[PDB]
Amino acid sequence: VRPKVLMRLSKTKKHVSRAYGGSMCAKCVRDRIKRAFLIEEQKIVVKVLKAQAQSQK
Amino acid sequence: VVNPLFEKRPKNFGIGQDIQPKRDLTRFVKWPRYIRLQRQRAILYKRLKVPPAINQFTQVLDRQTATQLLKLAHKYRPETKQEKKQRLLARAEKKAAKRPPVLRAGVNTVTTLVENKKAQLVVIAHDVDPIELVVFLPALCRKMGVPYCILKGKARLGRLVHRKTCTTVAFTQVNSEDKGALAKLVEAIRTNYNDRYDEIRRHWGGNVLGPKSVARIAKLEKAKAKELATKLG
Amino acid sequence: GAYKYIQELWRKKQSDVMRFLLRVRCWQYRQLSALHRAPRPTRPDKARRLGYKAKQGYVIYRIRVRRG
Amino acid sequence: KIRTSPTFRRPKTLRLRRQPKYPRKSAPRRNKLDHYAIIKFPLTTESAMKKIEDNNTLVFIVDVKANKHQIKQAVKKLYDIDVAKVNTLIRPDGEKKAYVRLAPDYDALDVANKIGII
Amino acid sequence: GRVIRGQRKGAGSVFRAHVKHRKGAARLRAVDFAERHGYIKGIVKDIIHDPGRGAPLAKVVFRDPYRFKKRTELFIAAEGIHTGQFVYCGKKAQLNIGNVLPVGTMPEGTIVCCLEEKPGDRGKLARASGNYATVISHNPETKKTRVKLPSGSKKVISSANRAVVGVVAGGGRIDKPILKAGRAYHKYKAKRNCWPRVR
RNA sequence: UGAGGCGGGGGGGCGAGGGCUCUCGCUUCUGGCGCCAAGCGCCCGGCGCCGGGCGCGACCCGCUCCGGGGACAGU
RNA sequence: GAGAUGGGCGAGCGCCGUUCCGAAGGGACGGGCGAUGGCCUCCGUUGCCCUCAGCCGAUCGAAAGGGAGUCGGGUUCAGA
Repeated sequence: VRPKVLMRLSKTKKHVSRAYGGSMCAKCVRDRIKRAFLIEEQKIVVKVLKAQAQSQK
Repeated sequence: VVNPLFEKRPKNFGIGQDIQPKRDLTRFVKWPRYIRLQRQRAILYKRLKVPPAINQFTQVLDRQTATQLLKLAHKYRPETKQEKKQRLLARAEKKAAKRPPVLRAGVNTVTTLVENKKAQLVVIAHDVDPIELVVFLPALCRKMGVPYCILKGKARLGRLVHRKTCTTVAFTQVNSEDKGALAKLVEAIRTNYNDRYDEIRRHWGGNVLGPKSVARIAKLEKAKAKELATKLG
Repeated sequence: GAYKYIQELWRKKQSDVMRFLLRVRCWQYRQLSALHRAPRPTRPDKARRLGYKAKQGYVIYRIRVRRG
Repeated sequence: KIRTSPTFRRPKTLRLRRQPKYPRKSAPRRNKLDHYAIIKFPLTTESAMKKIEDNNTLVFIVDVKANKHQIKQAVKKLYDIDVAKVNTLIRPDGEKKAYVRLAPDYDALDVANKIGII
Repeated sequence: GRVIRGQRKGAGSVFRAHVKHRKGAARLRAVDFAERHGYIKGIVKDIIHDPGRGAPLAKVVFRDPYRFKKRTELFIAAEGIHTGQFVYCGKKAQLNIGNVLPVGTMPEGTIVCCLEEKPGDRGKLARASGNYATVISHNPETKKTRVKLPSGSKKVISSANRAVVGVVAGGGRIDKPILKAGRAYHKYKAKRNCWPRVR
């Protein structure tokens, strides 16, 4: 519907009950969930291998 | 006892790692059009070779003797509009049924009586906008044998009278008790200004480079001198 | 007074004291606007000779005019 | 005193109010658009009378610088009726014609006689 | 007596550029603290087409380290860049295609494009369709660099000015022969009124 | 360029022969996220209860906003 | 596209130019303070102090560009 009509129609017609609902497509929302977790997990793998480096050096 | 929920969360402000906090930025502020003009005029008072007849206005009298001289000058303040009014009602009441020595403000009062040699001490302001209005006067009282001292700021010198600014104040005569109070000052002042006239003439002012250039030229003076030292052995 | 002492100084424009101080204001005015107000005369001896009386009602404007 | 932004914003100076020693003009000018100047005269048209029986309205010739709100209060306070709506138009000759639909509990056919038009 | 056609073009008002559908100023990112000392990471959002430029444009998007806001620039694309490719920006960045860095940190003979001719002017040199510049020789004393330009003219320039790596996309455009006068007409109708040339 | 960290002097990690020479003050596989101080210490105000501040965090010093030309372009 | 201000130029009417050599926001958020009203309740309103701000250039420019929201029946010598 036309964007000036968006004042008329209520909240439930203008989004979907979800994180990023109404602003992002779910197919690339789960791909944002998968992306956000794997990166922070791999980021922890960075710290652990940097914990052995200065003990032997 | 302590809540274990309190987690320490430091922030690594590394390059491309975290947003910068609101630190100081006073050295990179785009200053107004009038302030940027206002500051680099002090730079040009250090860059160029300042001629010594106006370089003699950074060669100013110290802290503690400025206290006593104004204390000596806090006793000869001029009659105000009230102290004239309370003077004139005192002379008009004696009409029905000599002046003490007071100061002289302004150059037009001073430069006359120095030519008549009536002055015993001259007080000078150093930061007049047309510096040409004062520049002759130190080189004049040297030829008139009148002791002169320069004071930093015209406003604190401007409060001897109840006006804004005063360029020159004269001590023409004093009270009987205020004789040894100045005779030690002239003996401490003329050993800075009048008898040391010749040495001020050969001391130009400014001729200073920048701390980003004296860091540059000296660093090549340090890299060259550290070469030639080990060339002998 | 001291005005005559200032009078013969301003006739010494080639001297080093004037050659400096002239180039300061010339640099200073060149960073300003083309038409603006000065609070007090920078050249007071030439002011009163031309009729300037220092009182309320006398306002002076310092401008820059293109050479050539 | 630490500057956060490198662009220096002009300080928000205090401003005073207008506390004049004297009013610029002497007296408040009389409004020349009072209740009588707005209502010049009604009409006598063979097409205006047919407008009165059917639609229950009144026709007028109103001053050109008036608005629909001022027409609604002018009829309301000079002939003492209440108004449902007012429809204006500007005639070719220049003055502003106004159809005045009154409150539906009144009959303008009677009120045409108190203002005289028949 | 009359004003010649070549004289009228300096006045403009007809021969001025047709700048309606053009995207914007195809510049480099400006210099700053992060680009001066380290490197900064970027994201190429999309590759748009600028009318009147036979070379394409790319929408690179940055993350400012001073205020929480998302910055977008218009880089001149290097052939090989794809959407979603972390392009790096700074002096501490490495050497691959679509990765801008000051010349003095690079080794010799490197093919680059979209080059500056002064430090920090957001690039001027070698930014047509499919041209490049080659770093001929550095000079660690006084920080100077000899660089070749796509005309055959070798140029001395400083070491702080920077350039993306790789050729500009759309190389070899002039190999296609425009055959009918309309394609040239439709070419120059996106730049300026200059196409029908009268001998 | 919204003029956002310029230059010295200090603080530590990479390294051979307890300072000295210096690299360096932290970010690279990936279409995610990042502002509106945690933490820590120390003052003050009020009925153990709620609410303010200073300094660290986030060195210090400075005079030219960074740069590039330059007594030559230019007028 | 047109066209003010700052600025620049011009003997001068003026012209230049529209982010460019500019202190270009008269805005709020909450907080503290001081006050005012209607059941000075609670909220509304004004003043000071503290804190916040990327805007981007005054303005004009379309009765075919953009632009929420009305239709059926009946009515006049002429209006829907």
